[PDB]
Amino acid sequence: SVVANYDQMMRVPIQRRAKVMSIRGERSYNTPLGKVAMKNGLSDKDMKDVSADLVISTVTAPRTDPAGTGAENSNMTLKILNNTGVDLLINDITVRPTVIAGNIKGNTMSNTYFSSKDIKSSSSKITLIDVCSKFEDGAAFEATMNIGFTSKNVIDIKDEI
Amino acid sequence: SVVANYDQMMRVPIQRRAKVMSIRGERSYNTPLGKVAMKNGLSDKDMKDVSADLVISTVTAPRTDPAGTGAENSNMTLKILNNTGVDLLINDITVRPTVIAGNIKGNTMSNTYFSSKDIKSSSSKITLIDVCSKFEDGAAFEATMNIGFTSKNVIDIKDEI
Amino acid sequence: SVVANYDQMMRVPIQRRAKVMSIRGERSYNTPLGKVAMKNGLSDKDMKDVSADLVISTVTAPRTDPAGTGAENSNMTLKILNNTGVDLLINDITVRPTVIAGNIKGNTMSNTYFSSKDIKSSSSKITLIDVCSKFEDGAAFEATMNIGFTSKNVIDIKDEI
Repeated sequence: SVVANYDQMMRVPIQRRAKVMSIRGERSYNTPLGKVAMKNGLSDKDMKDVSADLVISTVTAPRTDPAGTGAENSNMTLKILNNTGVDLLINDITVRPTVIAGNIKGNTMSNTYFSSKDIKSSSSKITLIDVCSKFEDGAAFEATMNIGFTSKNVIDIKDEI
Repeated sequence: SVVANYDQMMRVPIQRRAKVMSIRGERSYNTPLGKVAMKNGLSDKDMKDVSADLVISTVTAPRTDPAGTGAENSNMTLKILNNTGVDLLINDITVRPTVIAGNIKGNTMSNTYFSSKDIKSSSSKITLIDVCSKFEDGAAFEATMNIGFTSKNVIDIKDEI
Repeated sequence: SVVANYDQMMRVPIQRRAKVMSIRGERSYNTPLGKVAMKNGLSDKDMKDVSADLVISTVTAPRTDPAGTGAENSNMTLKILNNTGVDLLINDITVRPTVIAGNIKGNTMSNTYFSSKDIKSSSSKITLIDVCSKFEDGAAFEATMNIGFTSKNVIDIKDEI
């Protein structure tokens, strides 16, 4: 009996402003589990109108902020609408520098926390994922948030008789 | 000809105390490759009695300590009993902050080394994996050790004639 | 309908010298997608002679250097010849400490940027991947560059009638 599953990494362009990290700009592309779209601060109604199988957005006001955080930290609350027809789980998140116009941005160390919640493949449920990252100081900067997605719909092949 | 394999990320709750990192508490849950159980400092006999397909524990006294380490470093020796019936390999380890009771813990930068050993799916062999991490200072703290597991039992599908 | 893909992590032994990171020594082994070989500064002709399905090398003079980098940064330009017959994409890169002869090396924090380019499974095309990492200071050191590879040849199984 053998097992296999699906994994997918997505680069989310972000901006850090003091305590808040947000998605900058808007991205729309296709992938094995369908069309993906991302854009900051969308409503639980707008997300539903977006023409895509997976829409990632955020809570404009990520109010939620862990106790013990300092000026070097920053938060974000991801909003996910999954209509891919596959259960999704985030297995990893990393904030990395970016290179734009031959210029390095987000040239800083980083570590990140993120809640583990199954991202149900429903059509009316918006799943929220809290993300809290630590950086070198409190300066603003642009960077990329790499989100590793894994599917829970595991393939199991057996050799029966 | 196409190939596919299985990957799985597990969050191990840990505690850092000077030079030693240990698993705090005990976790037991089910996953595609079976029931998983984890608990600090178990004997090579106790692990064998544990009712689970994959038991992760540690060497209470992780004696082994790389030369060149300072007060900011910490070690751990993972003990793994794999009865999942699948060859396993750790492809990644990261120490991240945790959020407990709305409180951030392990709010520190981190980098980790870990040995690459195939984790044989035997029933009497306990595989050991050395882990050495670097942190900002020598202060104690709680955090999460994210271990990425990959299977070596790769699925290969060909279209023969 | 379920989906599954293939992922593979490779440890590349590296050396950091000021602004340049290079592969130290030479590695040759077999893996699900074929034999892999790696060695620093190979020509676009030598790589082609190497007896392997996947050859990773570098641009001896990684000239390309992002603006905004300091003494703590370092660059590398990976050269990849993919003859595995599978489209490859790098989903992750991390620089970690190494342990040699019971000695920790590269005991430093780190963050890395890397371009996202599909690595076509052609036979005459050498794909280049820019990598820029940030470290604690400008000191030289040895370490390991963990490159996570994912395949684009996704397996899709449906239950038709």
